[PDB]
Amino acid sequence: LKIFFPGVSEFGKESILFHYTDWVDDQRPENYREALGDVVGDYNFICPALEFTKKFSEWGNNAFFYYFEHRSSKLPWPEWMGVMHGYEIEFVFGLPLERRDQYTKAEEILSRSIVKRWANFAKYGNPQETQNQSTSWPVFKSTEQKYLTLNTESTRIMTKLRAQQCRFWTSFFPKV
Amino acid sequence: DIIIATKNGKVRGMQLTVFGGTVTAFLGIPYAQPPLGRLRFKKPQSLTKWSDIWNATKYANSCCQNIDQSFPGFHGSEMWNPNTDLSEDCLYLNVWIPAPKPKNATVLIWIYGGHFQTGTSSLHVYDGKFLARVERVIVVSMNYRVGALGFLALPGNPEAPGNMGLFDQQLALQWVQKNIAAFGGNPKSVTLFGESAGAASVSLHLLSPGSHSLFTRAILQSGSFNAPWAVTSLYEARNRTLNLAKLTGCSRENETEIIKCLRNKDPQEILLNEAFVVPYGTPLSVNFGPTVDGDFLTDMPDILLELGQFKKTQILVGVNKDEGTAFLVYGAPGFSKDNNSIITRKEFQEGLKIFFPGVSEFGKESILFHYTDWVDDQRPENYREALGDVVGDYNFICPALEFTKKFSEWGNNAFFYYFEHRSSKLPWPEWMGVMHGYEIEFVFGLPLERRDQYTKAEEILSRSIVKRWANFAKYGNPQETQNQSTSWPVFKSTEQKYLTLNTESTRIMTKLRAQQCRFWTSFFPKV
Amino acid sequence: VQKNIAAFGGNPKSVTLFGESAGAASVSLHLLSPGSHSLFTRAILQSGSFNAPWAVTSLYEARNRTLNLAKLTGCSRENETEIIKCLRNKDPQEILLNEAFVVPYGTPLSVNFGPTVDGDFLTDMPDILLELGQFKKTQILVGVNKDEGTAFLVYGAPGFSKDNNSIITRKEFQEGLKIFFPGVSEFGKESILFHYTDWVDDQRPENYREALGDVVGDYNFICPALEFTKKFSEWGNNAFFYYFEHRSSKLPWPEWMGVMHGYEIEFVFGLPLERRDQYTKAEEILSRSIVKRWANFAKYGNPQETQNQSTSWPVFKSTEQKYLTLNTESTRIMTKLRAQQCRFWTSFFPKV
Ligand SMILES: *[C@@H]1O[C@H](CO[C@H]2O[C@@H](C)[C@@H](O)[C@@H](O)[C@@H]2O)[C@@H](O[C@@H]2O[C@H](CO)[C@@H](O)[C@H](O)[C@H]2NC(C)=O)[C@H](O)[C@H]1NC(C)=O
Ligand SMILES: *[C@@H]1O[C@H](CO[C@H]2O[C@@H](C)[C@@H](O)[C@@H](O)[C@@H]2O)[C@@H](O[C@@H]2O[C@H](CO)[C@@H](O)[C@H](O)[C@H]2NC(C)=O)[C@H](O)[C@H]1NC(C)=O
Ligand SMILES: *[C@@H]1O[C@H](CO[C@H]2O[C@@H](C)[C@@H](O)[C@@H](O)[C@@H]2O)[C@@H](O[C@@H]2O[C@H](CO)[C@@H](O)[C@H](O)[C@H]2NC(C)=O)[C@H](O)[C@H]1NC(C)=O
Ligand SMILES: *[C@@H]1O[C@H](CO[C@H]2O[C@@H](C)[C@@H](O)[C@@H](O)[C@@H]2O)[C@@H](O[C@@H]2O[C@H](CO)[C@@H](O)[C@H](O)[C@H]2NC(C)=O)[C@H](O)[C@H]1NC(C)=O
Ligand SMILES: *[C@@H]1O[C@H](CO[C@H]2O[C@@H](C)[C@@H](O)[C@@H](O)[C@@H]2O)[C@@H](O)[C@H](O)[C@H]1NC(C)=O
Ligand SMILES: *[C@@H]1O[C@H](CO[C@H]2O[C@@H](C)[C@@H](O)[C@@H](O)[C@@H]2O)[C@@H](O)[C@H](O)[C@H]1NC(C)=O
Ligand SMILES: *[C@@H]1O[C@H](CO)[C@@H](O)[C@H](O)[C@H]1NC(C)=O
Ligand SMILES: *[C@@H]1O[C@H](CO)[C@@H](O)[C@H](O)[C@H]1NC(C)=O
Ligand SMILES: *[C@@H]1O[C@H](CO)[C@@H](O)[C@H](O)[C@H]1NC(C)=O
Ligand SMILES: *[C@@H]1O[C@H](CO)[C@@H](O)[C@H](O)[C@H]1NC(C)=O
Ligand SMILES: *[C@H]1O[C@H](CO)[C@@H](O)[C@H](O)[C@H]1NC(C)=O
Ligand SMILES: *[C@H]1O[C@H](CO)[C@@H](O)[C@H](O)[C@H]1NC(C)=O
Ligand SMILES: [Cl-]
Ligand SMILES: [Cl-]
Ligand SMILES: [Cl-]
Ligand SMILES: [Cl-]
Ligand SMILES: [Cl-]
Ligand SMILES: [Cl-]
Ligand SMILES: [Cl-]
Ligand SMILES: [Cl-]
Ligand SMILES: [Cl-]
Ligand SMILES: [Cl-]
Ligand SMILES: [Cl-]
Ligand SMILES: [F-]
Ligand SMILES: [K+]
Ligand SMILES: [K+]
Ligand SMILES: [K+]
Repeated sequence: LKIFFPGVSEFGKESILFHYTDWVDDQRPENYREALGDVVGDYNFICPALEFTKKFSEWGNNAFFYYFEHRSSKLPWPEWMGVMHGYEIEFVFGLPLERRDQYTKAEEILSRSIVKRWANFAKYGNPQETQNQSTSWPVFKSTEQKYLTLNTESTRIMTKLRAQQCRFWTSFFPKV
Repeated sequence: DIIIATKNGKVRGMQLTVFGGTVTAFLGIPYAQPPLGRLRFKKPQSLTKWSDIWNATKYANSCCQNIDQSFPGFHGSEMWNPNTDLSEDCLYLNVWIPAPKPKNATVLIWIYGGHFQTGTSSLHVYDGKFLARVERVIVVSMNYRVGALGFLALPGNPEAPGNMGLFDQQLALQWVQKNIAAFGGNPKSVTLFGESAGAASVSLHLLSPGSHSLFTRAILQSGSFNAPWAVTSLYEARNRTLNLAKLTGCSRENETEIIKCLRNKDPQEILLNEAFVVPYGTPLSVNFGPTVDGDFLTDMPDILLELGQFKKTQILVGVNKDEGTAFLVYGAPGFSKDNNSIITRKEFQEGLKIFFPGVSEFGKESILFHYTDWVDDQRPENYREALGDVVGDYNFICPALEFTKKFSEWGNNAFFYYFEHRSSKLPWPEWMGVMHGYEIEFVFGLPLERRDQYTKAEEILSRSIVKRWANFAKYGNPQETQNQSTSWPVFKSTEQKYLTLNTESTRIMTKLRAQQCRFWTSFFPKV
Repeated sequence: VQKNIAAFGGNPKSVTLFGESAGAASVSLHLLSPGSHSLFTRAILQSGSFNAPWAVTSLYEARNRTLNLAKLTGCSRENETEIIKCLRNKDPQEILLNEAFVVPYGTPLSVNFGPTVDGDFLTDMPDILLELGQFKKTQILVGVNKDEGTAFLVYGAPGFSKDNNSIITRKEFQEGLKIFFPGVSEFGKESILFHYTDWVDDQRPENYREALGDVVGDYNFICPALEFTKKFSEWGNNAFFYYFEHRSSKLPWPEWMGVMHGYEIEFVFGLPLERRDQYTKAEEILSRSIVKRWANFAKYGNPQETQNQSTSWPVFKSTEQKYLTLNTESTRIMTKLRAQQCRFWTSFFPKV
């Protein structure tokens, strides 16, 4: 935390450890490895993205939010790193559509689907895949805060991503 | 030394040490006349007063039943076989109360499953001492008649009117109304709970007028009476009573003549013949179960459900992630508990023949169409997974979801859970997942026992489920209010919010198995 | 009262409980106790509710204390009835003398022996009953005083005195927290100072004196009263909330103490209605008005003063959270008392 929150008061740093190290539970030897990743990702990316999305949509425009959760089968980084920063991109540009290229069948299908939704958003303002009996992407409203998950297995409509974590980053942390 | 005076006389119990505290157990209190001789196949009769201290210090006889001999020496299957002598003299119940003796405690009444052909209140996964200790509720459970001895029907005729095992359960609830205040319990605060056929039973007490005033609320784990296995048509029922007659050389036809012959026969002959009353059974067959008797059940239950004719109260309903797997190893080809069970297209089709015996060709193609549109790779376990899901969706999950909507549409609060944790002690192999029946040890709190092998995270899940169950019984609302828990939203058709139960993150989700149940619920009943 | 009050001219069907502090916490527990449901109609809670952190003893602390009392009186045994019987030989003084020491660290707010979950009067942890709507359904009237905390600062906070202005330092404030939050982790205590010492602004030499009073009053009285009021009203009953802000002109405590804990009471019982007695005219009028509203609440479930063109007392709803102020000058309808402070006490603090 000292590396990521250089100065940042002592109390600020204790706050983070308090919020993120109330274990459920066993120990669970990777507990602390997981917490630090989540701290860095929640503060820097996920909470500011969710706060942007609410504030924007409160002025009456349609907004769509996704939670990308597929780990590339070609990721050269090790497994504890999971679905890393930057590794949706090859999916959005369609590299798994190339058969010559090592990706799984199920990865081809996820890319084809993401490519379609991106394009429908650009052409028509609405990121649906309309033909292959796909899960319908609900708009984001503060209040409900529905988002769509992107993965090879089952895509889901979920609500209030990282609710408890972002209350901390967004309401309490800017104070310290 | 610790003795309680009931309406029918004194009963002695026994002290138990549980987590540094004490629970009083009254094991094996009789609740009806032994149903022997001229009383076989009749409704339970009420008990004559004893002067005596009746000694409720050991579990009592289980009811007569066929036993699962498919995997001898295997804990996975044998933990469900009866653990007391079998005997027609089996109408007994158990009471666990906390110590110190409570003032006006909520009562939880457990009704076991077993497809109405099997089961018993004395199994270690139904031991209520943990709930009494931890939540200070009183736990009661009863043995009720199963198989022909419990559900043989010749409708209208009181020698064998049908539904005797359900009247057994009823008569026990009656005993709680009349006697539980003597034990420190509140007859005005009773929640029924049960699993599988036990759950289907709870659902029928919601529909039976004679049961309306004998409980407050209800919990249904993996079962509801609209499951395709739960109610026997009046037609199938006579065909079966008549086939049983034939098989025992008891064919007559002053129909009371038949029943009387059947009362000379002894329990073994009856039990041996039960399996063959149907031309094709399945691993899910209920040869003898609930019927429309015009007594316990006044009309076809789907109709009562649909038209709002049931007790108005809160319900808590749930199912397990892999309800179907457990049944695949009792006759689907290419399945085994001792390997990974990768099956072929061809094995899947025969599998459907085993589970959907007749069932037209087109019906069976429908199922394969709905469930084998792959996403995608192949994925060698595709067909193994589809068959489990077929069996679980049809038999448990969709009927539970349809029950929950129809009930809640008449304006009561309903709560739905999707249980998704695999026990770390499960003796069945991994491809079987979160099997039918394996939430129960969590609900009764066995992981709260530290001596016992479960993980820390399993202890915490059990403590949390126990709390929510109890809050539901006492207050009609299954929240865990203190440990910053996920709030359990009510089920409404429209939203259809349910809660997931697992060790990692519990979630609010919507429309469980939406695409699968449209198929089972709207299209399949047509074929 | 149920059995005998009709003989005196009273209506057993129209009984309102009222009380202050622990008396108020008591009223709140009769709202939760089934044996009390049929022994009153309505309830008034002045500066107290059972969810205040001082009001209920855990089953654990309670045995530790009963056992410490045994030790201290040379009554340690352990056929536990043996303990009680020894304690009945002791005489009241020995018992009273020893009470203070049953806890390792008390505070000026310590309740050594108080309500517990007995499985009789109280069937479950009261927060749970509150949260799940298990209490008598009826109207409540709930309130607090502007300076609930000050009175306690002179029973052990350093740099405080009833005989001077009590300007304390940063350092005195921190030790003050040590006195009131005995253990309470270091981080918990820093949290409090962070929430309450972000100054607006000048310095303002009484800053730290004011913060400590507010800390004690917010944690112990005001936030638990507001949380009680929301949770209760969410189950559909009318609730009325007041913020009492008048300092008695006869208060013998000094001025920095303000509108202290306990000093609404003489107003509610009508002592300023006595002309012989030193109170101002404007104090007479405030008392006459409070007396009327209390009585209208008891008789009719609605604390209005209907004749003298008075400010109309709106019901409390979570969402709006309207409350009425009581003072001699202008009575006001205001919203969300102590909003920013209670978020801290109610959502963050129970975690630490
Ligand atoms: C209604 O009754 C008959 C009864 O048939 C059965 O006789 C029993 C004693 C038993 O041994 C059983 O195995 C036997 O089948 C059923 O008719 C039977 O149907 C099958 C399958 O189509 C035929 O091949 C049988 O030979 C035929 N038997 C006889 C004697 O006619 C009928 O299907 C059944 N329906 C039920 C129980 O739901
Ligand atoms: C998994 O096992 C099944 C189940 O039946 C078998 O139990 C095994 C442990 C095995 O040792 C075998 O001797 C026993 O019969 C296998 O299904 C069987 O497959 C065989 C040939 O392998 C067929 O000819 C049988 O009809 C069929 N038997 C039964 C009783 O249904 C299954 O093939 C095997 N699958 C694996 C290893 O993936
Ligand atoms: C639960 O019980 C013990 C009891 O300790 C106390 O003994 C009493 C008779 C009394 O005189 C009291 O002053 C004394 O502390 C508590 O353990 C104590 O904790 C303190 C502070 O950490 C230690 O420094 C003491 O020496 C220790 N005493 C002993 C004898 O072990 C415990 O904290 C308590 N908890 C409660 C009452 O909430
Ligand atoms: C206000 O008074 C306090 C309280 O204690 C004191 O009472 C005073 C009226 C005074 O006459 C004094 O003799 C008596 O102790 C003062 O706190 C004290 O400050 C002294 C030095 O002034 C410290 O050394 C003491 O530890 C502390 N005493 C106690 C008992 O807590 C306080 O300083 C004073 N403040 C003013 C005038 O603003
Ligand atoms: C025990 O409580 C009785 C009523 O309590 C229940 O009220 C029901 C309607 C239902 O809500 C339950 O869940 C409640 O707990 C009361 O009438 C009895 O007098 C009480 N008996 C005692 C204290 O001995
Ligand atoms: C006295 O009044 C009795 C009822 O009056 C009360 O009704 C309650 C429900 C409650 O609203 C109170 O605040 C009401 O004042 C009545 O039944 C008695 O008969 C009366 N007794 C007499 C006149 O002697
Ligand atoms: C959907 O259908 C087929 C797979 O059967 C696929 O080849 C096609 O490109 C898919 N389209 C999209 C947008 O995913
Ligand atoms: C019942 O159990 C106790 C054993 O503790 C015994 O003393 C009592 O008389 C027994 N009654 C029997 C065996 O009938
Ligand atoms: C919640 O808190 C603690 C774990 O810190 C646990 O021991 C307690 O029993 C829990 N209660 C419930 C209902 O889960
Ligand atoms: C209101 O009117 C007069 C003051 O003009 C006063 O004497 C009377 O008692 C007042 N009533 C109340 C309820 O305040
Ligand atoms: C056939 O026999 C009985 C004698 O048990 C007789 O009363 C009646 O005539 C017939 N049965 C019925 C059920 O009516
Ligand atoms: C210890 O002593 C009492 C006698 O007062 C006796 O009845 C019992 O065995 C023990 N106490 C309790 C509370 O059971
Ligand atoms: Cl999809
Ligand atoms: Cl939600
Ligand atoms: Cl133990
Ligand atoms: Cl799933
Ligand atoms: Cl084919
Ligand atoms: Cl949770
Ligand atoms: Cl949805
Ligand atoms: Cl103020
Ligand atoms: Cl400092
Ligand atoms: Cl006014
Ligand atoms: Cl406002
Ligand atoms: F079952
Ligand atoms: K999350
Ligand atoms: K699903
Ligand atoms: K304020």
